[PDB]
Amino acid sequence: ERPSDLVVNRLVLFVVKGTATSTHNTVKPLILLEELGVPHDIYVVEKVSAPWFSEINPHKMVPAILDRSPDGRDTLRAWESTSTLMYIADAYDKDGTFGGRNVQERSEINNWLTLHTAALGPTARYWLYFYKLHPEKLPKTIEKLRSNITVQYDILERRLNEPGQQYLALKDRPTIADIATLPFAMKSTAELFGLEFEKWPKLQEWSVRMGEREAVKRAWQRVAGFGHGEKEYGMLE
Amino acid sequence: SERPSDLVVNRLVLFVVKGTATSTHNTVKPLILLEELGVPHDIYVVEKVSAPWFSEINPHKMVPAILDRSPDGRDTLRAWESTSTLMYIADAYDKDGTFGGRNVQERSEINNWLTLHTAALGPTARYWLYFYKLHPEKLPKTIEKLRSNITVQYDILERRLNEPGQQYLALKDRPTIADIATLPFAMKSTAELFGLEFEKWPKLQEWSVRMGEREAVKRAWQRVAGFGHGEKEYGMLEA
Repeated sequence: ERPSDLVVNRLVLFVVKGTATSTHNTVKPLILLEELGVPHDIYVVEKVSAPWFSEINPHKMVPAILDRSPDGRDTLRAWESTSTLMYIADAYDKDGTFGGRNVQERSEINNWLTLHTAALGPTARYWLYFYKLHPEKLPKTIEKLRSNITVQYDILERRLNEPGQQYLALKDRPTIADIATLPFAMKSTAELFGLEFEKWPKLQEWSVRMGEREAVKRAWQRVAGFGHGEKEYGMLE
Repeated sequence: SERPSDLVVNRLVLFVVKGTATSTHNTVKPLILLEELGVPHDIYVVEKVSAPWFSEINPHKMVPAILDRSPDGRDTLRAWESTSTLMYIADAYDKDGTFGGRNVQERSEINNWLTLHTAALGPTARYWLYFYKLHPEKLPKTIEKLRSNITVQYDILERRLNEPGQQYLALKDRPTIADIATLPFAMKSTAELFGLEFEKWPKLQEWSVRMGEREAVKRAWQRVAGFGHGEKEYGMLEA
């Protein structure tokens, strides 16, 4: 049931129409693609409920990836934003600049990547659901989720207060752990949650340091635009 | 913070708590992989996860956690979050990628199904359990929505295991860290806790039995239940 314009000649990143609250997961793989200069296409999904899309991601959410296998004879897929970061690092980051160069680096990268994937990420996702999408309003649930966000900010703040710890996983450079965390740990997102981001100064300084990277600027610029160009849905450009 | 005198890192040390019906569903995950690969390891039964010395290992103040020697033996490494403990054991000890994946194609699907548990199943189960038992007030509308999300997640796993020759979640041929991560939240006992009839997902049930029949899985479940009930209640157990 695949749309006619869906072809996989290179990495295809699946996104939706760009809004303030539709881009915080899709921007993650886009940042890493921009950091590594990976050739890729953008596919704007009209309906994530469409049967053809569930064959790619059974969880029926963006981001998702279709790409050629290393030998180029088969197609493979990545879904869940953390999984898209793990795939891009595996396939395209051969020097381990963002994925980690050894067991030691990867131990810490996986600690802070998994902490985001298991705690802040899902908590932020449930907060957004109950705050906007759920038919009924449940303030007690929304407040508890907001409370849990501040606990995760406290953990990140502690880490970034350790001597010479410029980034979450490694002291020297940002990794897929930092890319996964940034969209749910920046001033704009903090303000959406109704939090004063200045209460976590080292986390705020970290979010600014990440935001000054050219690949991060390019990612935020592009993700906002998807679906608002001459072509509303389907394969862009 | 000073570590307890009996905490030394001569090999992989897995941090657990005293074995109970409600304390083992995460700690069993790394233990299953350690048993599958025959990795040499010690067991440390943590009395108080609130202890400052333990927060220096895992800032999230939960088990499982790991301390281990670096490959070269110069440094001490750490792994925390159960999914991260599986990643670390696979990286350090699974040289043939028997559970970690042998190529980019295998690892793509392993990381999909692993992360589905880490990001969706695990947090949904944790929030259900929190609102059902731990939260001072009962919020049945929240609990019912989380229970609903569990059935959708069971539907996804069932769909995958209905695909021709798909015997395991990630790979057709063998179980991986994806299967190990998922098993405790997709088995009959857990389904009954959620108030669900597990027979509604027959291929998922068949998969849970297939995983449960593995010798390493049997050994893991026995050992996690026993920790802290031997000759030593807390601290480094004597293998």
